Amino acid sequence: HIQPRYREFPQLTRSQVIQGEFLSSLMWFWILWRFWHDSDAVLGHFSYPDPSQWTDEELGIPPDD
Amino acid sequence: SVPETQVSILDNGLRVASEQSSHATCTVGVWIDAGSRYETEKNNGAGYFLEHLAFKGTKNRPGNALEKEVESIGAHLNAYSTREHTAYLIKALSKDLPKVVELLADIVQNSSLEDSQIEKERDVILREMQENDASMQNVVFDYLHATAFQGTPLAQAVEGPSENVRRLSRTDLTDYLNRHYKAPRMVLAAAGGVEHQQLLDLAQKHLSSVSRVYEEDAVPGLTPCRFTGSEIRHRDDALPLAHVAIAVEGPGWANPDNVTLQVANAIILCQSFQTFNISYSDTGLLGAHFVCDAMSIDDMVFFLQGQWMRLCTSATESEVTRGKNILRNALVSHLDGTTPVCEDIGRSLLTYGRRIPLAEWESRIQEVDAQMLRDICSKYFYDQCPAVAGYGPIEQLPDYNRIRSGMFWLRF
Amino acid sequence: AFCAPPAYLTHQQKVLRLYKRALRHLESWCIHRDKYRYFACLMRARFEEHKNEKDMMRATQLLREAEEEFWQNQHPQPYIFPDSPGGTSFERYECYKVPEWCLDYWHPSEKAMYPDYFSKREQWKKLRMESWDREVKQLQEETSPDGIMTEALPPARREGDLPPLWWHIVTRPRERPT
Amino acid sequence: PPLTLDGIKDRVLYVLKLYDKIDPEKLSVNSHFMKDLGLDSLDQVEIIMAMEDEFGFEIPDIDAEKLMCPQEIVDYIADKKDVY
Amino acid sequence: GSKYKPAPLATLPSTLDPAEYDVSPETRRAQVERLSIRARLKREYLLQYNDPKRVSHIEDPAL
Amino acid sequence: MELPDYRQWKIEGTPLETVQKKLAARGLRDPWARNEAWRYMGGFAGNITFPSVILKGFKWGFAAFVVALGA
Amino acid sequence: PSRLYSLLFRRTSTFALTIAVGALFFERAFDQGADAIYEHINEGKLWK
Repeated sequence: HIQPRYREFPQLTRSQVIQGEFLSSLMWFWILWRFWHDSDAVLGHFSYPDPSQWTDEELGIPPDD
Repeated sequence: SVPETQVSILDNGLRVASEQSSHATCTVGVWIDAGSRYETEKNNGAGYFLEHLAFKGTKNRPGNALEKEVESIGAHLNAYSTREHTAYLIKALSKDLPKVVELLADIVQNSSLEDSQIEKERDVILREMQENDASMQNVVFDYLHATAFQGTPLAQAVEGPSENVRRLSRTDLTDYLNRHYKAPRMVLAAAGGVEHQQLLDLAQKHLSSVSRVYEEDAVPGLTPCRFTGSEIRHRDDALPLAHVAIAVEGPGWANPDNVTLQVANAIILCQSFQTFNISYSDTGLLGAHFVCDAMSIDDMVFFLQGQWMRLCTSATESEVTRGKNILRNALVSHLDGTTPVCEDIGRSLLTYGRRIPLAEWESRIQEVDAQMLRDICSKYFYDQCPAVAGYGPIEQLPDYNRIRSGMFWLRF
Repeated sequence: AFCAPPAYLTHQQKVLRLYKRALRHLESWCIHRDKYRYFACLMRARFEEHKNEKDMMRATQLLREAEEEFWQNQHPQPYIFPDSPGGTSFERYECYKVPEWCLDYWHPSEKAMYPDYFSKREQWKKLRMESWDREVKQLQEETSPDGIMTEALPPARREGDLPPLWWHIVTRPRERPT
Repeated sequence: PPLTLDGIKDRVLYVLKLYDKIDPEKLSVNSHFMKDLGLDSLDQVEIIMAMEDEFGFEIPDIDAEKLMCPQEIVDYIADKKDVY
Repeated sequence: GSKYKPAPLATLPSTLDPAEYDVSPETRRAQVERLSIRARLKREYLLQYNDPKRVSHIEDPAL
Repeated sequence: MELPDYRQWKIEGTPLETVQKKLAARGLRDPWARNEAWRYMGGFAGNITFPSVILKGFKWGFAAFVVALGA
Repeated sequence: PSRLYSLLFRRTSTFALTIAVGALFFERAFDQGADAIYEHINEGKLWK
């Protein structure tokens, strides 16, 4: 049970602050841990080919005529 | 070098304006923002019948006492009523300035309506209405107002229907008196040999405590009217001459292009043919009142219409200069006489809220050229539906299609 | 909700009740506080001027153009408090406001418990019947001498008499039954 | 907690003591806002509104055109939230 | 400058109603009277519903 | 329940003061500003920045990450 | 639209210009639309 406060910053219990920082910090540990172990958020890990560098031999573009 | 019109305001709200000049015959006058526009068809002749009775008997001056006083100093007592304003004015000497103001105070408050007097007036008003029909141009302008402002309080007349005149109760009158005679809607205007400080003193002593509070907060309010293009054709072939008025909607008091429209009227066959710019608040009727024998109304209409279009399409600088010179000689001033100057103040404080000096009028006249005149005339005359009122042998007066269509030149 | 509605509204109460809707509809636009408290003392200015207009006509022409300025400059979702109309918690705890004339059909077993409760309840019901006569008579002896009647009801005016038509302003189901 | 009157009483007193126009050393319950504290009617609209925001509910218009003693506010608020 | 435009639905609010702002003495007389009819009817419901010693059904004949 | 001394509240030192000064430039006195002071007065006085909320606990979160990464 | 009256209906000259120009194009549209109909109504029977 807590006490009503008038025009003052409600007093906070030890647990309220620790649990809150706990959940948030694990969120950040998880984001950092996965980013390091699995950074395929960017680039996936397969590079897009430049469709405009395929030698005409590659695609079967006959010699014009 | 014209002396400025100085305006003060009393707690009551009534505005005790004034003006001063070498003259010694001042015209003191109370103007009230109360006319037939503020009546609600159950008291359509209350302002007129109070005007007829106001002079005849006041509580302090019983019976004809007032008219005696006014005789004793040789002063002249006049009153008039329009659709928007009521005026009670006295022309007197300068040295009789206090008592005149006191007399005016009685006339606006402490007035006594003797039920007997009420009756006597009923006769006077009814009979005159019964003979007023004689004045044709009044009949034609009333018909024009009725057909142009159908369904609004601006169609009715200052006189009001005969019925309302017959049926009036000291109490009804009392109401109109106690309702539309409020101090903030009142101007005490003085012109001529008067001092403003002396008039301001006199104002408080005799014109203070003018009512200002309405009953149960039945604070009146007003309706922007509609201009219903329509015609009225009172045919009576026994009359020797025909009177025809054609008008369009006017801009109002506060719209400055009125000045330009006045110049247009100054630019403008059938006997009398006067142009007019009736301008009520928030609306008016620009137009013409031409009398004519039955066989020439037709042509006249065409001529009139022609002139207008010419002013919408082919206005030149020479006729604009002539109209400006003609307007600049309608300026009201001490040379116009006190009563006229008196009246202006009252109307200027009631309508504009201030007295517009003649230098500002001259500036607004000289800024008018031909291009803005034909622009404003095309705004107000070209392709507009007019209101037509005819009285007399008006069979050859064209009907509404010929008039309206004539308002647009197929050649522009 | 307590006092009775006046027949017609004055000029004042119409102006002074805009000062409320207006300022309260300015705190939906100004979500913050310093911005609000600022933009509002500027509002009063608007009402502060044109305070002494004596020209009624004018006054009712500033009011009529104020309430149209306001209607077009109002917030669609203003801040209406809970327990106030429209907003939530308005009729929330009304499911639990039973009307108190229902404890009269309770089984003698139920009312057996809660014993002192009904001992005081029977006192109050004696108060109610003990004055209906002096009340209605009061309501009548003090009746209007004219057809002008407002819903306002009279106070007591004598010792022992219970200010009238009171059984339902007192004995009202409590607001939060919880 | 539930609102005891002697508290609600102090709370309404307090807020006024923070309104600059109302002297902080005179506002005394039973000191009519307008004829004693000499506050404009326009003010009373606000004084009430502050209270509506201190106690979180709306004092209806008709019932609030009369919250002028600085006490009527203290029993009306209490009578509203059923504080005995 | 959009003017609110009452439709059969979304009607003209109380404010923004020209009629309400300006009213003749007669109008006030009406309102001052209509309250009477309501006050009368109100003081015919309020001392018959608040009547001890009553079991019969208040009828609400208007329904 | 005791209540903080009404005097405690003052407009200086809070955003109300800058609103107070511009209102004073117009000549208005901003009367109820003192009531709205405890908002900015103390405890709740510090400005809250958007990165601060999104990054709450990041400091230990990364500290935790490094350690785990080590082991 | 009050732009119309001011741009098309107001001056007889303008009132005309719009008529003539519109008519000039109307024929194109009418003929095209009408032909579409006629043909479809008898789509099968026509040279091609």
